[PDB]
Amino acid sequence: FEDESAPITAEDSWAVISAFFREKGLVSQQLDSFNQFVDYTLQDIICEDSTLILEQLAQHTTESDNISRKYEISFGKIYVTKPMVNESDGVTHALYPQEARLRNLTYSSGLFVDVKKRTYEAIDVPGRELKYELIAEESEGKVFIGRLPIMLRSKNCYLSEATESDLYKLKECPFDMGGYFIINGSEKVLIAQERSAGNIVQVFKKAAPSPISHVAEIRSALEKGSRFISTLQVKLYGREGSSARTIKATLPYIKQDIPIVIIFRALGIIPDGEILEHICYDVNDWQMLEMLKPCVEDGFVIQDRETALDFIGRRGTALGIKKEKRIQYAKDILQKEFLPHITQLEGFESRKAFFLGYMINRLLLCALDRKDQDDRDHFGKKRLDLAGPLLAQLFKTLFKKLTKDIFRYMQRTVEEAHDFNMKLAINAKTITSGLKYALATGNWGERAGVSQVLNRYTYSSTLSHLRRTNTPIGKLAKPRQLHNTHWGLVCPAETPEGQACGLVKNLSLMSCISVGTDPMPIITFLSEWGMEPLEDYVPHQSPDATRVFVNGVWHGVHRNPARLMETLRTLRRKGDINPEVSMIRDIREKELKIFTDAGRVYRPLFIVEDDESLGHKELKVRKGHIAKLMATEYQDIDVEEYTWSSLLNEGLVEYIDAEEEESILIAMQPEDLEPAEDVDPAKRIRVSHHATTFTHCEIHPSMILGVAASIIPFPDHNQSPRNTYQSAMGKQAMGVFLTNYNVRMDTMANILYYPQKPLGTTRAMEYLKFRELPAGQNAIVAIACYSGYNQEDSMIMNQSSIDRGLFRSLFFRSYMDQEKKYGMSITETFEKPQRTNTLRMKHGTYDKLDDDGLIAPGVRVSGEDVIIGKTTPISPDEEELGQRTAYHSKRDASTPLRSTENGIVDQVLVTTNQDGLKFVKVRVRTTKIPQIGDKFASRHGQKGTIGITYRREDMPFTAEGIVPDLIINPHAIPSRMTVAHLIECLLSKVAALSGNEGDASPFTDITVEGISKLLREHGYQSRGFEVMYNGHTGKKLMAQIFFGPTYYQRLRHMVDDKIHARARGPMQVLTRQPVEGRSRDGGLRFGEMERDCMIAHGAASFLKERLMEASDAFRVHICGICGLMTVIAKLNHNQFECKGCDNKIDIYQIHIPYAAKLLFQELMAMNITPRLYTDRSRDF
Amino acid sequence: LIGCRRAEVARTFKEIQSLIHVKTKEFGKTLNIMKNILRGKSEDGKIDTDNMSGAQNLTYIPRFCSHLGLPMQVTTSAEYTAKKCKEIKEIAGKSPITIAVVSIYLNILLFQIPITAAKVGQTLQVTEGTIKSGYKILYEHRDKLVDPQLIANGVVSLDNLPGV
Amino acid sequence: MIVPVRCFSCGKVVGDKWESYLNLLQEDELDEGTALSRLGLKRYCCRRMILTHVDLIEKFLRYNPLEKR
Amino acid sequence: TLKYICAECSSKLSLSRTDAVRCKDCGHRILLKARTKRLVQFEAR
Amino acid sequence: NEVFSRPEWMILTCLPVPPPPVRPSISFNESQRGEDDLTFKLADILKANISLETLE
Amino acid sequence: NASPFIKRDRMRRNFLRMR
Ligand SMILES: [Zn+2]
Ligand SMILES: [Zn+2]
Ligand SMILES: [Zn+2]
Repeated sequence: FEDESAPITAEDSWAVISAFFREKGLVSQQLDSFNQFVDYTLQDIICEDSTLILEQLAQHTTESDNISRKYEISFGKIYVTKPMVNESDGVTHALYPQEARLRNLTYSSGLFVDVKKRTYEAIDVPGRELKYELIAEESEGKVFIGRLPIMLRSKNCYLSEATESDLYKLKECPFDMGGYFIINGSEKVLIAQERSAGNIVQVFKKAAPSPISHVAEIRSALEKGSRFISTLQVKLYGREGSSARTIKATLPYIKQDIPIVIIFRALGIIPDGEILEHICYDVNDWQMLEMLKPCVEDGFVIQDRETALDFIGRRGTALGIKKEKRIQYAKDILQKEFLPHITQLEGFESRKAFFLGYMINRLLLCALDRKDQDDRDHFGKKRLDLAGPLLAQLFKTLFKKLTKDIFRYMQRTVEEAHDFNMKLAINAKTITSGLKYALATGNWGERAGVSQVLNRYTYSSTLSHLRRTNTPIGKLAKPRQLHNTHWGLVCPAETPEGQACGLVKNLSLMSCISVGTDPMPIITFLSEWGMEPLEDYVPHQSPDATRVFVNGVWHGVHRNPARLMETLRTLRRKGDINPEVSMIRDIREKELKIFTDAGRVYRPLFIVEDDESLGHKELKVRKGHIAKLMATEYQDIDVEEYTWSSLLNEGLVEYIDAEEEESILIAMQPEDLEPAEDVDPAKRIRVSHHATTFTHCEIHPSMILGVAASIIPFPDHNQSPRNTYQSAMGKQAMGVFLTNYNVRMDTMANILYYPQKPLGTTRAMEYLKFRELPAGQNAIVAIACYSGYNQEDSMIMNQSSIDRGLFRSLFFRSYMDQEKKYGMSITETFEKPQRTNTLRMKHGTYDKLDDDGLIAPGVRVSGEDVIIGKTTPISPDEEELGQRTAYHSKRDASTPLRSTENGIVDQVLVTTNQDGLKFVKVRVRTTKIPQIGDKFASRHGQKGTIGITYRREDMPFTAEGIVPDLIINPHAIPSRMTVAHLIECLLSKVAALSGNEGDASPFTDITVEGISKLLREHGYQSRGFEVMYNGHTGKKLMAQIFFGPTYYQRLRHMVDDKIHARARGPMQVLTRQPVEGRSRDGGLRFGEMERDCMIAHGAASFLKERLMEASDAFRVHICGICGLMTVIAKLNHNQFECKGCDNKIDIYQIHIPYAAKLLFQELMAMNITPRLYTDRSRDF
Repeated sequence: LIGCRRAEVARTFKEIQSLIHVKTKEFGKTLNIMKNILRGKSEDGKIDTDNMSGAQNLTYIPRFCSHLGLPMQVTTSAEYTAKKCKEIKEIAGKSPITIAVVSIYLNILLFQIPITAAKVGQTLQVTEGTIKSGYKILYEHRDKLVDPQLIANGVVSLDNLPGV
Repeated sequence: MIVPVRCFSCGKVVGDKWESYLNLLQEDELDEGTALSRLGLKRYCCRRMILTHVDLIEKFLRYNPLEKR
Repeated sequence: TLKYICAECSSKLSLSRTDAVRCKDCGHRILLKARTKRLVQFEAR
Repeated sequence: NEVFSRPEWMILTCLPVPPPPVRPSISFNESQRGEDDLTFKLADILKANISLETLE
Repeated sequence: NASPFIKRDRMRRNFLRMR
């Protein structure tokens, strides 16, 4: 601006937000995780079990056969191709997403690995170790190992290098964001899975009815090398009213809880004083030592390393160890399976002992009421698994299976004397199917709901679905609640209203998920700067040292934590340590935790430093920076590039996660909180908090909301539940989900005729493209009690406005059909069947089909019309209802249009599937015009259906002649307290009168009084009231009507897709009761609650008729001797018989529901005899 | 082999032999027996069409061209050349694989793609000498082995084909 | 997708003013409020018709035609 | 025979029940059935 | 009960086979045939029964 | 007491002009 060092304002923060979204986008987490997995994780997985060795020993049978062979298969580098598809005839070509969607193909690339096949041989002289030598056979080629589905708009996809024009050529929408997969032609989004972080000690309290009072648990996890989890639990047995409370730890593969002292001695610390020194780090904390004395007393009889190890070993579940391999067995368990996340190599007992003491110390601190039990809902202890890690574990499992198959083939080839064919040893189908099956379904194996069909109802729906997270609900916590740690990380308003309330979360706009990096460089850096190793740490000679943790591993201690943290922070800010790395300094606890693992959710914040030039703390970002941010923003529409990364590398913004958020002070705004320190009565009361130690500042408070809540105008003037309702409902509004809807064949699609952009908009909406792809219209809304047809959440719509096109939409439905081949003999074809050669032809009309069995686009269709004609051949010697003559050789397998739907055929495409069979897609157009059953909503939870429609001359009018497009009841306002609805109408009224876009972002300086002054400047009543006239008589209404524009949305629920009645119709095969489903002419359920109500009414005969004549009614014949339905009745011959009873004259007929007959027969199958009798044997 | 042929995506004997280790003699005798069995149960208990015939060379060309990475235009020209190649008695008796490979090679040099016969025969596992030997026979009838439209437009001229 | 022919509320013809509206915005450097009044749109029902319209047909025209003559 | 249109090169083809579903010009495997040439009536409401 | 329930009858020696109405055979395309889960288990009982008969 | 309008159409022109 003027000075490149002047402080910025709250308006300049939106330039920073704009830069953030220019660099990242809205689906950054999906693309970033996949790119990391494909780039780095795939190579790592194959470099874990790359070597497979098959040793053929001497097999001493004769001295002419004394050589021992060793065959080795090793995997080298892995290569990935571009997406491709192989046809039935064996031709492979590049596949683009548009063709994959239309042809039901999977968008995937191929994986290749370099394989080295070595063979050594050695002379097996008896009773000697061998010297294997390479026998001059080292073959070294690329081997196909399967196909990897490719996420769209990723590094390996064809659309990452495409410009806007290129996307248009490829029939792709520029507004499309990617982040999903195409499996069998279906768009699938991977929902992030929420889990609890590993390698963190957590201390919990147990209820009264349990011998254990406290338990410190750590789910040890190693991110690289084996992926298996082993849990260690340290339990404090006994209650507070006991005379002896000891501590016992659970080790893997030991079957029993060992006293902690025994474990310490097994690690090499025999002196009791040293053990206590490892647990308690203060020599005068006698209260903690007093609680430790019982432990050292329990394990007194063991006083050396070997006896302790044998004590551990005999508890182990191996029973192959005899008595002498049993000490080593315990030693190996303590080395490779005890606390694996520190290390698994020989010679690190000191680290294990110190960490075990650390866990015990935390357990005792909580047991002594010095610490509170760890909060399970703390969002900083949670991890979100994205597509990257999810595909990583799936691939790890599948590659293990592939390698196992490879060796089994090697062994089988060596024994059964066959030739080795590398084409059969490696089955590429293993990788291809496992990834396809897991992505087609949600079943992550060989967890559910991990993959869902991406919503494409509207643009906002797609964006929200691509940023959802899930939490699988025995647990002791309240995970459904909105925790404090959720601030600025997940939207506080967007959650389902059903059983998923609080379990399905949505990321905030500026939220991000880390991909994780290598912790080794940081550990090496710490070692060079004075992080004294943990092998020489004497707690009693340094009772001020800070413990240094890296990914939950206690690596050492530091004498000057302050300088180390300063050096670490400066390195991260200038760009030597990855910004995703989280650094926390718990000054009181004397701990320094560094986190580098993947799955931590973080968000950016401004950095606040002293800058003594002004004498008070201020943001590092100045107006000079903001000037160049916007200069680069507008030069695109050439100064040096200056992006979000430049802010990050210059130390002006900082990524912060929930755990690091515990040690910082944040200012809501730089306007008032940063400056050292009449008022407008209309402005809200803002609390200063008068703190002079701020370390960071919010970019803007509005970014705490998600995609769905960022469309709400003035969400801070609404009751919170209304914001939640709108977040859910905004995903059901018709709009323009994509600009290429005329080249896509979706199952269903709704397109608004004339989408408008809201008069009252939000600044966050600038990045959601709601102005380019809006979902709704600006209707002139009056809040009045006009005719009583808007009572109880209904509305009156203007028929004249409907006639002109208000809220009118297109509806598209696609029908799919294939030419199946039932083996080698029976095959189908698309045909126009004739009534003389085809059986079971539908009662509809085939007049619109062509010779290929398809209706040409542009033809109008209606109910029962056949749009895809198909026939299949039949087997002879099967006659149904007569009507089956030698002329008939085909049967109808046609596809009719939906019974209730009609329209015009819009598009017909014919192509071939992966297997080369012909299949077609037919799309039908129809226009939906608002009627008296359609649902409409505003952006404030106010939804309703049209009660009635009126023409313009019947509606209430103003002196200017303006009539409402929509009338809602005043009674909808008070109880719901949706004040934002009324503020939006006032703002939109001013916006239309002045020709501007109203600013409705939540936390701003805009007040109702300011809008009122603007409205009065335009010659209108300041509060939005107008004098209206009755349309029937023309007289003034005694009251004045709140009247102005409001953004309404047409929802997905239309009555014409719900109305359905049934007199009689098809029945189910099993129970012979009305079928389920409106689409199948089904009936309605007269359930148990309805039965109870009719019992309360005393309508016995009506209850019987509903259950008998309106549903299954069946007549059976029962025997008078045995009450079984075993009577063979020849009703034509008037003969009855119950063989077994040898009677023909004691038969009765009863009327029971067919389900009752089914029930009794099922009981008969279970050897139960329900005998129905027509007379009583006992008195009441 | 029968299953592939019934599906109109027939393969060759060598291609199937790449996976299932069976030498030619047993393969042929078994195939003849099974075809008789299927025919026997087709009459007493359809089975075959124009596809069942062994040669059916036109089906091999699209995959063979794909292995070489040629554009679709060359593949269509190769199909036309192979289709018309059966009118010459000096080549008609050759194996369908060679008939398809030589036709593909003729078009490879017609459009001037830089792929030598040393790799065409190495990719399709066909002796290079056989490829060049057959190419000589498919040089005295070039006017009948090139699509009239392609030469008419100007995409390909017959002087780009070397003559011995 | 394309400009509505009539105002929804009162039915005044507004589909013959889109190009005039755009030309006023571009070449005359007028604010949208002044342009709306210069076009004769006085009632705010008509102003929001032209002020909130999104021209999607321009996006649809970027795709090559399905069937060329 | 009936007339179809390629989905990428917009070439008008004529296929029979025996012909393979593919563009003879560019080789695409998706074809669009041509619009019917009989007039269709629409109400202007 | 002497007449309706004896402890000897809690052991199954002869199995009643429910009629098809209890275990109907559906069709998805009517060129494919499916059987009820009860039919699958009843077939298992028969195969296990005949296996035991032949063995002993 | 504030400007309740998102001014985008010509504020880009103002900044582009200022430079
Ligand atoms: Zn009886
Ligand atoms: Zn109007
Ligand atoms: Zn084409």
